[PDB]
Amino acid sequence: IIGGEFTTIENQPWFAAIYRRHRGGSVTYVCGGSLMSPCWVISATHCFIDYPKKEDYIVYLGRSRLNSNTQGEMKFEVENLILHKDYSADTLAHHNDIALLKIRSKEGRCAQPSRTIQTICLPSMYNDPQFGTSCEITGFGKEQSTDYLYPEQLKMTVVKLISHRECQQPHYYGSEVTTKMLCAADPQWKTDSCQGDSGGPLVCSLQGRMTLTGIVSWGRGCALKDKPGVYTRVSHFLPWIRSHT
Ligand SMILES: N=C(N)c1ccc2cc(C(=O)Nc3ccc(CN)cc3)cc(Nc3ncccn3)c2c1
Repeated sequence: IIGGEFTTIENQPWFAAIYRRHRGGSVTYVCGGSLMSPCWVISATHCFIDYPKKEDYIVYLGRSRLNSNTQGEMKFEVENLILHKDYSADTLAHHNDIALLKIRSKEGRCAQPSRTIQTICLPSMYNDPQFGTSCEITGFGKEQSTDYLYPEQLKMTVVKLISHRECQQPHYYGSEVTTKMLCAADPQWKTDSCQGDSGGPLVCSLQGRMTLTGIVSWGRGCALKDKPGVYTRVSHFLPWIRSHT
């Protein structure tokens, strides 16, 4: 996350940290997720499509630093990885970038809600915030496009939703962004999501409720001029979501 502020998991309790074990025993950070229901995390199909075996993934809840056990965290394996069957990727844009992970403990249990571990509510059909709304994103992703390491402590920032009409303009994304996707950014291009933040939450306060409005999906550069973050518009996938859970 370019700019913003470090923060800790008690300020984002639905954020899930998804790692992958490799042959030989090392483990590295993959993408973020959001806790939807006690047994289900939602993220982006692009983070898992090239390594689709459910056994390799580790999920943490209640975790604030990349490389330490925070008090109160819980660790999960994946009972079920569901990718969208119509996912695709173009040169920039990705389609139907949405995945579900049914989580379980070694003992067989789903998440146990607590002060650091909580779900985030889905949106309702046809009702997303108006353009210009301020929303937050959180993740362990890059602090500068040229870094090659992710920060050791969790970060957050705030960005504003951008309309389809503006985001379809020639110097922004043209026809490559569709009505299934939401655009969001900083009017001054100083802060943004970036590589390593994919799959994480875009949380919007709407009618007094916090809502999982988008899923971090893609973007040209990070906090580059007239290049917004682009996010999966969760409200279109409520039919798909309910049927696979
Ligand atoms: N600017 C953004 N809001 C934003 C959001 C998501 C991004 C995802 C990615 C990204 O690469 N995701 C990703 C997509 C598909 C696969 C599997 N082949 C593997 C990985 C890259 C971004 N841009 C970036 N630019 C310079 C340095 C680092 N990253 C992203 C930018």
